[PDB]
Amino acid sequence: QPEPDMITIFIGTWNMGNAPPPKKITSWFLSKGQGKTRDDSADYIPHDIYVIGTQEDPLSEKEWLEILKHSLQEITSVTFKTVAIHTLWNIRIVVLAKPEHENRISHICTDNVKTGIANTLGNKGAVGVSFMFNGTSLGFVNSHLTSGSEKKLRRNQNYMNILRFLALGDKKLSPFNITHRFTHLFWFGDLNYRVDLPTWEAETIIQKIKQQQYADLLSHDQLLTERREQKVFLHFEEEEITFAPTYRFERLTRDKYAYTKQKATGMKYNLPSWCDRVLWKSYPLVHVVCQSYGSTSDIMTSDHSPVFATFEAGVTSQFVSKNGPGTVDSQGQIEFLRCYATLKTKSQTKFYLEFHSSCLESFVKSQEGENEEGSEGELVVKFGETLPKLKPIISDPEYLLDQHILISIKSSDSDESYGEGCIALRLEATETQLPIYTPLTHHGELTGHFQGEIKLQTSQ
Ligand SMILES: C[C@@H](Oc1ccc(Cl)cc1)C(N)=O
Repeated sequence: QPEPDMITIFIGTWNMGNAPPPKKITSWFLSKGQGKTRDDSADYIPHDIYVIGTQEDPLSEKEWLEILKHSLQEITSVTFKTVAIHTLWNIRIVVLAKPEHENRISHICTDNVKTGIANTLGNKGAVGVSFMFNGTSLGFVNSHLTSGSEKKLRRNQNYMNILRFLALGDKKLSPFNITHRFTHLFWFGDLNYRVDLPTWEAETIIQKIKQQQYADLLSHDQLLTERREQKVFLHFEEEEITFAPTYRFERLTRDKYAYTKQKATGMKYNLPSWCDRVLWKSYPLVHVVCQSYGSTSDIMTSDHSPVFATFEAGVTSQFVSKNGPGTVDSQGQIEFLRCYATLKTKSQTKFYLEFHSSCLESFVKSQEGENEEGSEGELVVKFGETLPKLKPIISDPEYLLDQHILISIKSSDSDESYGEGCIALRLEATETQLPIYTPLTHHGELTGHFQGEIKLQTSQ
């Protein structure tokens, strides 16, 4: 039975509005309703992994697992295995997988972050799950961010706190936050970004939604505009939105948006908004294709409609050779030529690099680079031809070209990372000097760039 080189992943996010679900929610898992929907001809074909994020979830873990498993079994006739379930307050993540994947899945981690201080600590934050699927690391974040049209900055702060403090994935990757720990990272939830138009335009917005004319609404979506200004979700992807705003509905119909200020809303307007979102970030040159992104039309217990997104995701096998794992393969080497980091920092310490990769026995520390002044004020750290030769565990090009090198640039004085990035080994050529490039982030904000050349030697 061969190991897969692709899997499909279902991502669901639903703010349940503290109400039990209706008896049938199969449309969610089938990617049926509005937007980019799944072909009818696929309905019996199970996804390999289903990741369900809920917010304002009133159910016990047991109650929700019984509804989810029984839903998937009715669709697929497959009894899914529970990989992980983690709840913070009313924020919940469930990971279900096909039984054939039980012995492909390992290194399961769960964590949560509570966002805010005093007043603002008590119901918002994130849950997450990570695991290995054969040679591929997968991370999943369900966040319920701060509500309110006038709190986009708070939401951006919630995002930074979650990506700094959520403890998922390989703890040996110590310089790296969750935005670098995974081959594929899916971040979804009630992100709570609103359509930023005047309150007096509510009925005009509703009109536009009834005509399925979303362009003038999406141009004011705070998540799209904040992302375009690099304020949040830097280096994440989102599929084009082609479904109506998923909030705020009158319960038990989808015919009415309930936007007017009420005591129950803290006297706040809730203009129709795309609160409920799925974004991802995969390592460079790994296959990931969104095959659905939409909302259900027939699940109306909440003031939110469920959102679905499905993905094809490239996966690799758990590679064994004569040599590695357990030793190096002298027929393999990674060389870095003419490398330099450009940092936005105003500081003057020496810097060194750390190279982290599952293709190495352990991370590699470089010598300190040479600081120069850039023409436009910047710090340029020159490594030249000084970077150490990396000794992969396996030289087979079928393995090595599928790998990635995480780079941290660290202060010699503090050993603190100033920037993290990632280089794909999926090169156009081996035994050939080729340009490489990564942006550098810290706490998920741009801090610089790393560029140079790579020369990859494999056994072929
Ligand atoms: C790894 C962990 O649990 C799993 C693994 C795979 C699946 Cl599909 C479900 C649960 C264990 N052996 O306890």
